[PDB]
Amino acid sequence: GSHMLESSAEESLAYREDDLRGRLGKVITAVPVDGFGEVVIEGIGGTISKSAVSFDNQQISYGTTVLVVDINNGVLSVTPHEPI
Repeated sequence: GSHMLESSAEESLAYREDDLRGRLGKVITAVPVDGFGEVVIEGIGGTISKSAVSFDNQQISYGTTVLVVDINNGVLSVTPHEPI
């Protein structure tokens, strides 16, 4: 039954990642209007980078602040909120 316990741990990690949907992030590899890049949550001293896609069909260069508006397994969906 160990494979079901491993599946339960992976589904729990997917739920921990879906909790990040309520937070801002920061793009470090460009995300064009129909493409893929990379992001980190704004807690940069205690968080991990993930792949990212442009939820609002926007071009999202390096070094901008984004809202993680939807989430899939290691593939976050983001848009440039750029808050104050």
